Amino acid sequence: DIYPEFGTYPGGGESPIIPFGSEKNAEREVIHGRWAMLGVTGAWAAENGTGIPWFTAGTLCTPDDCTAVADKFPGAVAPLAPEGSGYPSFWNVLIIEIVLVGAAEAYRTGISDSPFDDGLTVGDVNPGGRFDPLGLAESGDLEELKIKELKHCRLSMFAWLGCIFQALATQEGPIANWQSHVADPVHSNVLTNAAKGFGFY
Amino acid sequence: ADIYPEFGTYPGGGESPIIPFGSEKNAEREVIHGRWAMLGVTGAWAAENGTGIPWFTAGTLCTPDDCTAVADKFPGAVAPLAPEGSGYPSFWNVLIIEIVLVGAAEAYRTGISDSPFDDGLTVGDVNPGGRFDPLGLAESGDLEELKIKELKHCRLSMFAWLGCIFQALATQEGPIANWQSHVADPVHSNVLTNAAKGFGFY
Amino acid sequence: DIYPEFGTYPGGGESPIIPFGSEKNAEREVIHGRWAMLGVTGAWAAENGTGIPWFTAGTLCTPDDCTAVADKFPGAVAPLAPEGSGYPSFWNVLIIEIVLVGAAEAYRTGISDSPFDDGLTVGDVNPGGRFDPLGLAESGDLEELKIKELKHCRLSMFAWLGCIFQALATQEGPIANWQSHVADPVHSNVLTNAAKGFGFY
Amino acid sequence: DIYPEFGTYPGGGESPIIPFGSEKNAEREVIHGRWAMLGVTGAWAAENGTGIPWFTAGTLCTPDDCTAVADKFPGAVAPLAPYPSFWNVLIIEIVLVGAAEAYRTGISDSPFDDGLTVGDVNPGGRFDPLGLAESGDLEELKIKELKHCRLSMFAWLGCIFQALATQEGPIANWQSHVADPVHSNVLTNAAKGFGFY
Ligand code: CLA
Ligand SMILES: CC1=C[C@H](O)CC(C)(C)[C@H]1/C=C/C(C)=C/C=C/C(C)=C/C=C/C=C(C)/C=C/C=C(\C)CCC1=C(C)C[C@H](O)CC1(C)C
Repeated sequence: DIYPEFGTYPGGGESPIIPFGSEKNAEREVIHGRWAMLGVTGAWAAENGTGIPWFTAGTLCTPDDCTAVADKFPGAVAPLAPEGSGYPSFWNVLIIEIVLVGAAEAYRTGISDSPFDDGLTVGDVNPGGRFDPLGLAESGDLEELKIKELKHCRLSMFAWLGCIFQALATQEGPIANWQSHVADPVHSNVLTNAAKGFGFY
Repeated sequence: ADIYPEFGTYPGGGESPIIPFGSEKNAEREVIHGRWAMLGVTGAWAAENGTGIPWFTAGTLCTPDDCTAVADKFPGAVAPLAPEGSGYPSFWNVLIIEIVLVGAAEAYRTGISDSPFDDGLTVGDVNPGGRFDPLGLAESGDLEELKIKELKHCRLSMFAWLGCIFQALATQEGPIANWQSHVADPVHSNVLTNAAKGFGFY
Repeated sequence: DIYPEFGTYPGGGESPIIPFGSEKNAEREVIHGRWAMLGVTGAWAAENGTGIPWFTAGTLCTPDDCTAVADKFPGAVAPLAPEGSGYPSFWNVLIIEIVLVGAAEAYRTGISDSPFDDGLTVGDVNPGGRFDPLGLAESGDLEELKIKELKHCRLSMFAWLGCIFQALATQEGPIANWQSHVADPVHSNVLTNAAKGFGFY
Repeated sequence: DIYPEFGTYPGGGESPIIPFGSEKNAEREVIHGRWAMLGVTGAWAAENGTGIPWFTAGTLCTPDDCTAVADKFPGAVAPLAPYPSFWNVLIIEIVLVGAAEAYRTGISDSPFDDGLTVGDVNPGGRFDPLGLAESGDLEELKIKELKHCRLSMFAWLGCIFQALATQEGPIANWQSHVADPVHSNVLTNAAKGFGFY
């Protein structure tokens, strides 16, 4: 069987708990899943390569002294911008991000006409043609690849929700919590931290 | 639509992408919730401009034991609210009058209690159009357009009240105080710098 | 004029605030209510009998030590544990609890075939084929008595939600809070607690 | 998919390794495993109740006397001893077990004669008192018992093996393994050399 975990994909079946009234939700959760996938991975990798929590990473790059993020990346012996130049600038990064992500979102969602000329209908979260340089979808199964991605989508969104509530409970960070739970499983869990009071009680 | 350009839409204008419109009672609830929110956000706006007390702390000034503090709080007042010598707006006094007046108005708004007026005023209609609009602004103005204006103000003010309650929970400083801090230096005074400070808990 | 209150029962009428959802919700609210009945009664009785909150009561039986719960039951002729060996140890109780409850839930919902084969159908709101040994309510106005328990379900669920929320607010316990209210409501209240700050502000 | 594990069940399909042509060993696997499941189960139960290993539990009893078990059981309302003597329990054990064997294999007459053929490993006519044999389909339930039978025979083999390597006891080996699985296993005990090297 395909998708036998719990419930069924939006493409086929009905939610056990929700009515699934609106068909905008399907692609919404695809996009949300993909973003979460990149977010969870980011939180996984940053705290490994740098040791900082993902939720306090924002404090390193601020409109004054954004140079803290420079050279934080593993390997990458050259910093983001040279030391002493002070060019890692929150506003410069923010403007570059605003223009790039805003243009990408406008192209995806039809706020602006697509720059390309080859199909790419607005609102489809599986474009394929331009977004498969390797040609893995035509070689593989399209439907089961889409199901795998969905499983990853929902798994990563649930992992992100876990990351934020772990951040709120323990105030430490995802990987450090994972390592504490691995080291002493009985003595590092949610009920253990509840016995400590979650840091406020 | 042409008239409603906001992200969402008005009930009857169409259907919302998220949580589409169900029962009409939901639309009545939205309008009334808006109306009370407009009143609430305006009160939280004007009171601490007049005297500086955040709305989430203004409750405790009046207490069953002592309620003198609420008297003479309104700026510009010619005299005390009740005798200067012995202010008599006691919390119980306030309650006993207000529960009766508000309960009456509510039951008479919804018609669970027989209407006093019986002027053709039909309960369960957000726009009574009777004595409530003596100016009859709706009669001169265009009623569809004006309904859209009312709902836009409803949603804006309900969102503003949500902002007021969450700002109270994060910064516990006060709405206009948060405004003045942000206008003072928005770059270094906003939600994310308060997050860096930790919202007062972390 | 049965159920002449704010709302209506799932069988007749429609939900005033929330969309009625599905039949799955209609069967599920009752089960949540039965569990909330048991939970609220357990919190009430454990606190009257022991004096320590239901929430903190989870720290009494830890993997390292479960002997604290040995002599907590009021009016017990002897402690359940021998007091001297600490035989519970949280592991026997955990394992037998998970097997018994998991089996019971599996048989309730037909995850596994029912063993009685007494004609009972899985997923029924009120099976009653062997869940009414006394028969006092089976014979005579069954529909009304379902309304009775329905009203108790919604109450116990609301009471549990209030229990968890004011546990969060005050961190003292439900009936400690109830005694504080009853002794002098006017100076010991939710709004008084908010003005002083529940545990914060 | 009934029994997707490696191999096949004796009733159908030739084994993947050891060919055979005798139904006697097909009978014998299931009885050897049943005896194992009782042995391995008692391994935990005893070792957890008394806190001693099963192989020293054997020599806990002496020919001269067997009083160590008195009040050794967990939660015993009264100790089994008030004659805590080995031979007293031995003659009764060997007689009861011997009779059971004779009755199950056909050396002596069956006491019930309820149609239980000694050749049959599944005389459910008098056995399965709950009646799960007829409550559910018998074939799958044969497989379930067999799987457990093989599981517990391998667990007994491994139990006795660990007994010989570490002598610390199966569940004590379990606790040591789950405590630090990286540096507590067969290969780190072989790095110590099982005590003999
Ligand atoms: C209590 C207030 C309230 C009520 C009853 C409604 C009701 C309605 N709105 Mg309106 N709306 C509100 C507030 C409200 N809205 C606000 C504040 C905004 C601005 C963000 C809007 C913006 C809006 C748009 C843009 C649209 C609607 C639409 C609708 C209809 C869709 C069905 C629905 O969502 O109902 C259920 C009612 C809800 C309020 C949804 C629940 C929201 C959840 C619970 C999140 C809220 C979190 C909460 C504030 C947490 C507080 C915690 C704090 C106390 C600590 C219905 C008539 C749609 C419509 O009519 O389309 C034809 C539509 O297009 N509304
Ligand atoms: C990497 C990085 C580094 C920096 O340090 C900081 C940083 C923040 C920038 C960060 C960047 C992160 C990013 C870009 C993240 C993007 C995240 C996103 C899109 C998250 C979405 C999260 C979604 C959630 C929770 C869903 C909850 C919904 C649930 C359970 C309902 C489930 C439900 C339904 C629907 C149907 C069933 O039948 C029944 C049930 C009830 C089960």
